This record gives sequence, C-alpha cells and structure tokens, in this order.
Amino acid sequence: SMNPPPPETSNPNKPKRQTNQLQYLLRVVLKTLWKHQFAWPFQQPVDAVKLNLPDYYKIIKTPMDMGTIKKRLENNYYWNAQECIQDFNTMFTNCYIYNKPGDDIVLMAEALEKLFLQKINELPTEE
Ligand SMILES: Cc1cccnc1-n1nc(-c2ccccc2)nc1-c1c[nH]c(=O)c(Cl)c1
Repeated sequence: SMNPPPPETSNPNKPKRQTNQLQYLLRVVLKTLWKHQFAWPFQQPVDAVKLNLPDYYKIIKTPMDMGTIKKRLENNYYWNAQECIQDFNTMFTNCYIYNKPGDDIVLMAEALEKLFLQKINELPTEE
C-alpha cells in the first residue's frame, strides 16, 4: 500500500501574493488552530499506510491538512484568502466523508471547524 505524493506547497508556475487577509490566516487563524488540543490528527497528510487505512485514498481524492496549509501560507503559495479557506474546508470535508458521523475524529474536526469559522468571521477587509 502506498501513499500518494503530498499536495504541493510551492509551484514556480503559480502566481504568489501576500495580502493582509492571508497574513491574518497565518498569524491568527492557523496559529490558533495549530496549537489546539485536537489539531494533531490534522497537522500532516494522512499517512494511510502507517495508520492502516488502506482505503483512505480510494475515497479521498482531494487530500488536505494543516501542515500543507501552514507551508503554503509560509511560502506565499496562495494568491488570495479564498484559496486558503478552501483548503481548510477541504480538510474538514475529507474527515467527515471518510469517517463515520459521531466518531471521535469527527468530533475533533467539528470542534476545530467551529473555531475556524469563529476566527474567519473576523477576517479583515482587504487593504
Ligand atoms: C485519530 C486516529 C484514529 C484512528 C486511526 N488513526 C488516527 N490518526 N492518527 C493520526 C496521527 C498519529 C500520530 C501523529 C499524527 C497523527 N492521524 C490520524 C487520522 C485518522 N483519520 C483522519 O481522518 C485524520 Cl484527518 C487523521
């Protein structure tokens, strides 16, 4: 069983930009979520081999995690805030799709998502 290559975190062909909103996503949003008690399952790509979930990448064709998000923000990979928001929403959705409602990981994701939403409710207007 093999993992797919992880999502890219830089690309010379993709335009890059810093915006005040992306900075807020790194400094406030990601910072807050990263150190939460439930962040650890989401801090890196799902290692389907070592975790023994060999159907994970049969079901999840759009893998995303906060390690990837963090590196993309750090690298200025994103053009806008909406690209970054999308990656968080992809991560959460992947968890809900693969796992069964109720399950512990799902409750962890929900708590993380609640906090995410609270933080992006205060995204600044772009300068
Ligand atoms: C929470 C869980 C339950 C059952 C199987 N694997 C997991 N793990 N374990 C980890 C882990 C372990 C050590 C260091 C970093 C992450 N990550 C998961 C995991 C399982 N299923 C998922 O949908 C995600 Cl997003 C993470």
